[PDB]
This record gives sequence, C-alpha cells and structure tokens, in this order.
Amino acid sequence: LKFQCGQK
Amino acid sequence: IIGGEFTTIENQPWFAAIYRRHRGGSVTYVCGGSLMSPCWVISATHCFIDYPKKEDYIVYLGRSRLNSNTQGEMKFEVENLILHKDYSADTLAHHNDIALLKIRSKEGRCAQPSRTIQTICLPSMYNDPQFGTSCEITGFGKEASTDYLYPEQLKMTVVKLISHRECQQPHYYGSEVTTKMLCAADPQWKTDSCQGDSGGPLVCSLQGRMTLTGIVSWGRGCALKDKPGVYTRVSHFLPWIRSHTK
Ligand SMILES: N=C(N)c1ccc2[nH]c(-c3cccc(-c4ccccc4)c3O)nc2c1
Repeated sequence: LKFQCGQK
Repeated sequence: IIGGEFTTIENQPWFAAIYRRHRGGSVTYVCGGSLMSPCWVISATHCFIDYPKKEDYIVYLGRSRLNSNTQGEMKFEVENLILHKDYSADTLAHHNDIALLKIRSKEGRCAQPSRTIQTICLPSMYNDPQFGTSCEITGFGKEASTDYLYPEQLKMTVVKLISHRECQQPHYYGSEVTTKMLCAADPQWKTDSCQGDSGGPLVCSLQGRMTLTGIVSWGRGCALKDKPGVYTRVSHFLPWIRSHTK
C-alpha cells in the first residue's frame, strides 16, 4: 500500500 | 536479449520503457530504465545523447509489450532530463553512462504503486554482489544480432557477474572496462543483453533486497565468446544520484 522497493 | 524467457511487467514492475516521438506520427522505442522513487527513473546517458530534447520522450510504466497497451500502464512526460557530465564514448565503451529522468503525469503526478509498477532498490555506497552472483537483466532488445526489429513482448534472462580481472584480460576487453563498469556473461555465452536493452537494469540481491546493480551500457556483439556485456556500476554513482534526487 505504497512502494516497497524490490518487491514483486 | 538473446535467450531468456518472455515475461510480463508483473515480474519487473520497476522497468520503464522510454520512447521518442517523431513529427509524422510515430513514437519509437529508445531505451529501458528503472524506477528509483515515485518521480525518478534511471537510465543511460547514451540513450539521450544524440537528441537531448526532453519534450520528445514519453516514459511508460506497467508495460509488458512494446507497441500495444497493457492495462494498468501509466504514461509520463520527462520533467527534468539529467545526463552525466563526464560522459564519453570510445570505440565500444561509454564512461559514466547513467542519466536521470524526473517524470510528471499530465495531471501533475508521479508513479503510483500497483501490481505492475514498483521501485527497485539502490545499493549502498560502492557495495556490490561478489562475482559469481546470478543477476537478471530485462528489456525489449534484439533477439539475434542480425535482427532489425525488437520483440513485442518483454524478455528476461539471467547472467552472472564476472570479475574485472577476467574482463580486462587482453582477449576480452583489456582496459576498456574501468572500475566504474561491471561485466556480466552467461557461463556458456548463450544469453546476454543486446542492442535495444541499453538503460535497462541488471538486478541482483544484496543484503536481502533486489538491487539495481547495473544498467545495460555496451558490449561487442551479443552473446559472443569472451565479450561479456558491460554495465554501469551503480554503487559507484550513488553520490551523483543523491545530488539530483534529493
Ligand atoms: N551486447 C551488449 N551487451 C549490448 C548491450 C546494450 C547495447 N546497446 C547497444 C546499442 C547499439 C547501438 C545503438 C544504441 C543506442 C541506443 C539508444 C540511443 C542511442 C544508441 C545502443 O544502445 N549495443 C548494445 C550491446
């Protein structure tokens, strides 16, 4: 629910 | 990419596709890139060198195909185009081949988080994976060095990081490769990046995260023996990046 760099 | 599998953007949600508009009606692909934060995309200065007119570039996020649409894709305008000062190319290599694009949507917004759009993580100051590491590269580039068209579906492949010592060997690239570049190849010289993949990411895991370790930059041929693909060493540009993404 917002960016989480690196997550697919 | 030579070799590789075809994928969808849900598998590379940080990949961005940059196209250029022409008067006459067409938009042609330029290079790939990655999303660092909501408003910033990173790519390679050589992609913009011959035509540094930011108003003629379009950046698309959430795209699995080259010329058709994907549901979920976002389109953007380049608000600030930052090329590297000290960018130089020779007969092969490009030095300081990293660039930043600040994206703005026609409504005045930056990227928003979905299942097809995500940021990739940066490495920490001069920290890299060890040679041997398998990283994956992605993009819409040639499939054979002889092709004159790019695939319509996104491809991906896995390559391993090699050391400078192996790359600077005389029968490879000698001194064309410097400490601010990285080399990556397939053990059996079967897959690699190629023309059309420039600006795209080289992602590996570092301390648990999926990190943008390199940017596709140059190479001699595609998937040739003892001619690895060369990438910009992002860990060595973090100062630069920071200075502009503050
Ligand atoms: N074998 C490789 N690892 C490789 C990777 C990326 C490449 N990109 C190119 C490339 C070749 C001609 C023109 C451009 C180009 C792309 C955009 C703007 C200007 C030139 C390339 O990126 N060759 C490449 C070769």
